[PDB]
Amino acid sequence: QWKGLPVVKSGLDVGGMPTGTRYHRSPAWPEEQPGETHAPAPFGSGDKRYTFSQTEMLVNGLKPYTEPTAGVPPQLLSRAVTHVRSYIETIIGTHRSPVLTYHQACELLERTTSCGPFVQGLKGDYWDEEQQQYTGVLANHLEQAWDKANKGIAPRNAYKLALKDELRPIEKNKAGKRRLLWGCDAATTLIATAAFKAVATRLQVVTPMTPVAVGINMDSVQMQVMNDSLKGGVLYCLDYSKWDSTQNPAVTAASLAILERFAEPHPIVSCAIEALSSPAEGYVNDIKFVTRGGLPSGMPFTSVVNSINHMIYVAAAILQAYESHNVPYTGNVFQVETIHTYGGGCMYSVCPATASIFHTVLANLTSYGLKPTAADKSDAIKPTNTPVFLKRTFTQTPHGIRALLDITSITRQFYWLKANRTSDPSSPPAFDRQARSAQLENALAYASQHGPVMFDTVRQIAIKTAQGEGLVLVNTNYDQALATYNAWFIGGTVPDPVG
Amino acid sequence: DEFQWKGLPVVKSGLDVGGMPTGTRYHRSPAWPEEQPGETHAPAPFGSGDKRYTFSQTEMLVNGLKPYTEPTAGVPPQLLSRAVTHVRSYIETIIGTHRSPVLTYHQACELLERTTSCGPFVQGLKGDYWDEEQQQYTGVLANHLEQAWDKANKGIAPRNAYKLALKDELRPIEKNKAGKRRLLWGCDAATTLIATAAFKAVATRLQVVTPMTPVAVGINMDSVQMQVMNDSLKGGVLYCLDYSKWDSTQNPAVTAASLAILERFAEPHPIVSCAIEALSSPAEGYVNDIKFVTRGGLPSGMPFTSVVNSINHMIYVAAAILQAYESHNVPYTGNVFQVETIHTYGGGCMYSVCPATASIFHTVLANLTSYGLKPTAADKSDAIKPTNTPVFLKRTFTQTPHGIRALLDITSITRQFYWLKANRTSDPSSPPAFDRQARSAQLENALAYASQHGPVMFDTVRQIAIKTAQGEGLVLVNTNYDQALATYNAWFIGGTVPDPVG
Repeated sequence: QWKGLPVVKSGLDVGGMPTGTRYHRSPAWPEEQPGETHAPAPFGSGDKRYTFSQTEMLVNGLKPYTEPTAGVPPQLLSRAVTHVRSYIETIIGTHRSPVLTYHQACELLERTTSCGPFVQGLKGDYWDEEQQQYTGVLANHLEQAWDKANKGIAPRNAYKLALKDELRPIEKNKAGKRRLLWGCDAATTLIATAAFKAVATRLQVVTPMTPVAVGINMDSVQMQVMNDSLKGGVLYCLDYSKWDSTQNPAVTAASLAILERFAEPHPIVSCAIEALSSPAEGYVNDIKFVTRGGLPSGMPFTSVVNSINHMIYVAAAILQAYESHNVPYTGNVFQVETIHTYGGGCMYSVCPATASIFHTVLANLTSYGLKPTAADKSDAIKPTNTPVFLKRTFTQTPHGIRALLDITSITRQFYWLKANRTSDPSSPPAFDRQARSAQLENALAYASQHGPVMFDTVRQIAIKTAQGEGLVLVNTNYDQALATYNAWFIGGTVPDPVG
Repeated sequence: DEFQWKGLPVVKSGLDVGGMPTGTRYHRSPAWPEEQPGETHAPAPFGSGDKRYTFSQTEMLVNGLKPYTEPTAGVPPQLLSRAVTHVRSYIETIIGTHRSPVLTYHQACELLERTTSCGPFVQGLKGDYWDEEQQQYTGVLANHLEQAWDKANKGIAPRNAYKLALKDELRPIEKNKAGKRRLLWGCDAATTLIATAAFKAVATRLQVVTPMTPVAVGINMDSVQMQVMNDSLKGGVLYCLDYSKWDSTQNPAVTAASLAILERFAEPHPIVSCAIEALSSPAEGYVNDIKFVTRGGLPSGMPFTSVVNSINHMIYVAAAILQAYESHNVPYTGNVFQVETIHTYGGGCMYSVCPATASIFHTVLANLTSYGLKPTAADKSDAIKPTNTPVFLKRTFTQTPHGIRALLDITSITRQFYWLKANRTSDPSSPPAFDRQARSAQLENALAYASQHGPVMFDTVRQIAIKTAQGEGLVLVNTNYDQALATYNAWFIGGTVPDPVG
């Protein structure tokens, strides 16, 4: 059952996973529309849809984390790291950011999201609003971990395990796949937050100048800069498979070491590294699962850390194809090549030199343990002229270049609502009519950018939904959709010189 | 009707407007009675009052107006039209083909500058006709505006008219001797409104997408937008220029073209036709009983001056680059701004050109100069060679421990400590009736700027700031290096809209 997995008695009992899904078929769309390719992930017992045990998916999801991936040989890994290090040195400076205050890290914790495996409930449950600080059990828990970290004792890299309840593509549901959610211990998140938050900030402020695109505003001149940067290279757009489960511990350890060089030395930094770089321990019920490979989605700064991992990987891959054709590589990989990454989602715009051997770059990449494909699950990965990133398709429009949100991602928001957990996606959903309205006004503003043929498809669907759900929409008017989108845009720029 | 006046072609305006503002607002800081090592500037000559200089008020209004009589050689029509097509089609690719709808009367009115002169046919600032919450305007002004709006909606365009004055600022001493003050053209509010209704939507489209178009107007030099500019220079040979006397070397035919380019990106409508009609017309500047018509140039103070100016600059550099190529018998197939990298803020610019273009760049300059322009050589020492040190809008792009920054010119910084604005007066010497609150803000900022240069040379500005704070009886929190740094950082991180709002 749990046997043949690095499983052990945790000495606690954390409780089972939630049953059901928060997803309801809409009141206006009781029956599966043709073209719908997504449906809630499999939720165990109670969907007459498939016969899966929840705990089955868990263990299945967990198999990758059960042993390590090949990684990158330590000598090559080290060269790669100097490319990743020197490059970002040059855009965020050699400055070392001072660590955060206990109160400072605290108010940055996401209040809507679990305290992890040592304290039940969400973080928000223990926040005193009048005092503007955490209180009670959770407070005690943080204080002590904070205390031990100042003494150079690291916190435990522990997670409350669960499955993401979300919309997934149908084939993947049929297959019995579902994604893992690693709810990290509030203490560890705090320690990590205090250490790297200033570094992460600098990287985000500068996006997309650094291959670490986290927090990129896809609906601003930020996107235009990104698009612009692909000019005069061979474009490859990728979306690796199961990225997080394919990460190598020694690479994550390198990334953390890089993040570390931009933070000023402090016990808190040391424990942040010690913690996030040792094996993950996911709890469920009375047992824990100690990972032997992989990065848990839901570790602090997983997106930032993932992207630096990605830089490392791709730099190593390029440095290795040049070596086995006995050509030297002249300068910085991120100067010569142009890279944009967000976790396993990326765009590589490489120089003719590189592009010519791009075949062994992939061979090197897969050999490390990664699975590259082919955004547009395009079954075979080629150069392209159509940039695709974070489910957007860069497109010229009457307003200039826009990142078009994948139409399925848009339309699906009309057929399903996120609401109250239940075993019956066909039951009446309890929902906030005010908020649903806004949600769909957003969707329309987004569809507007697709041009009036595909917008009409959406308006049609929208009008019908608005009726069925008893909502009045505005952006159901095409001129309306455009202007709201545009205000978002203008929007994501700060004008006249500030000082 | 048309008589002379110390060399000036001028004509009775009918209406009186009265003379322009008496005196200067600049006093020399009580902590700095004696001139300081490397002080370059001082307040503009202002005549009536000024015991320093023996120029009159109406003397140097002539020295400012002098150029605008002699029209400039300009760009020959055939080159012009071609250069236009390069400019137009390039800004199409980064702002799209869409046509922006004209502003409604109230949006138009809302953006009219409230601190500012009323034009030459209406009295007082625009504020002396506005009441907070009643939505609109009142008085003679509301009438003036309302007519122009209907006359303009029926194709009858307003008048390209201005109330001439004299920009009171600190200018180089060498220039202040040569009788020079810079002119200020206060614009008839009615005209400033019609243009607004026509173009604000386009100007915004350009600004919001900065610096991806060589129209830098609006750029936040203290944000990532600067870092982008900096990257866009890598790979070219870099020339930095700030052109001498830009506004008065502008060519009516160039200006006209720019405006049609602007028009291309607005939906066609009487309001638009009108603004173009007015703005390409010769400008005339009323000062009391007389007025002066321009036979060439640009009034510094026409609505959208910087935007239009910068589109002008695109045309000039494109035409001159494309001319150079012709005279070397080398084909030039691409669009100018995809091949070369340009940034312009009216007069000041940075050219990052490809090697081929660099090798014939002398002759580029020769072309520009031949259209009646006067290029220098931004960094005070000219020629006028390729640099590695980007300079633009008083900023030198420099690697720092916090990544690249546009460092404010130090002499631009330390100067703020030696002088202060306040009350109109005949002296820059006498004790001022100034506002400690505003002054304190200004210096704190100056410090926040100086901190980007690093500790050694920041400390010299601290030195200055201490001594300044004593003579002036102030307290300056950014006298601490970390505070200045913190307040800079505040600005800079606050210049980038993150966790995907949309």
